[PDB]
Amino acid sequence: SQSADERIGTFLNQADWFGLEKNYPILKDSMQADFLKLMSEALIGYYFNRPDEALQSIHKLLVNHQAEIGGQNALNMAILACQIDGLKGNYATAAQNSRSIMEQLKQQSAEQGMYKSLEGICYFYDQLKNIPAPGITCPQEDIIIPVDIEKVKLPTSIEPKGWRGTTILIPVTINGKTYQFIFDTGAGTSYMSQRMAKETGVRILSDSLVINSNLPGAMTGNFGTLENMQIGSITFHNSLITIAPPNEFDSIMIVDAVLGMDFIGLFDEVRIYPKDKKIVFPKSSTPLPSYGRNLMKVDRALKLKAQANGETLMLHFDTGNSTAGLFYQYYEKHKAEFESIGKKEKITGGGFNHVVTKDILRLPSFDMEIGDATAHLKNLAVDITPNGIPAEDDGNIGMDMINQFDCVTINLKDMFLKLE
Repeated sequence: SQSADERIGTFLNQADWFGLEKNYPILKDSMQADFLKLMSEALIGYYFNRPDEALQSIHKLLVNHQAEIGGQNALNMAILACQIDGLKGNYATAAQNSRSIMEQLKQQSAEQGMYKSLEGICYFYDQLKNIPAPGITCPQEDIIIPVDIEKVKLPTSIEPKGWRGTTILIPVTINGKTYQFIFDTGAGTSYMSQRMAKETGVRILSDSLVINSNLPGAMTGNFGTLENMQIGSITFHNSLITIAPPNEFDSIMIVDAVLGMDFIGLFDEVRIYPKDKKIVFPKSSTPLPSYGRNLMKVDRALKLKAQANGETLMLHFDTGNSTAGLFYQYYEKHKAEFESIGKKEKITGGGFNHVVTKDILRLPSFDMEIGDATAHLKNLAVDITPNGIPAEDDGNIGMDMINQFDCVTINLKDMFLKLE
């Protein structure tokens, strides 16, 4: 039998963010440790898309409780609020406070240690401090966008049938011309080819950023902005755009324009109707289902909490992934079984400036429960070897799941995925 402060402290130690988010509301009124309540609200708001709540809690925590949370925790929370400020588009606030932290670090002679990564964060938002945050205007109504769902053509030297999976192409109009953009929840920010940015007259903002995995907009080194983008009756203002130069991945496929999370994150809810080939941005949101919140946001990545044979697995929710795959860490947990039913296969893929060819495993069929629904993934790729990414998720769920439903409800206000 444990106190409310002990139980909440366990959720933090275990890094059980779904557990923390679900239990904090009822346990809150039984806690005595104000610093621990504040740290809970900050970590919840970070992971479940409540940035202003997190910011207000971090600030109150650093006003009142620095001495009892300890030097490193105070520093960790101050840095968290910087990246929260940055992901919100408070560019000036992020660039100012992180510079201020760098300066305090230098003076305690602790900056060349394990916070030298804070230096690129200061450089990143210092390039943006005079740029408006992303924003939309749109009428108060259900906004219905016709889309295409097309096979992803690949050269037959890498995919003999000439395609691999699908992608959602959403019409975007810029300066009177209408383009097709990929609708990519996996894109931390919107993204353009060098030729797309020149044609659309993108305002280039930097040429020399440190390429950062968790910084949305530092994927290639060059980013820029666009004042005005038209998606139906929606107008998208001051997009932050990653600008990619010609690279080796072009020999796999040319990616000209991608509509990413700087746009998508501005909505309470997005509904994808694959069979009807439409995206709806509704006036009112869907109610939070039975099964609760099953989405989580780590920086810019949406992560789906799913089940497979009664065991939890965490999936990067990435519509820019044309099929679906499971990562090494999950394979390793089920090695013998997957070695049993699995078929070894060579796949060629990659991303910006890397074309990889490796051995994988294809599972004939893999059933996973997503809330009240079951996704049936056929011919599911499985990494049998760690794939040069620090293991975090159990897999990356993409269009192979989306296309087998009539309505995919992505709700960001309350952080859930619903499939009907």
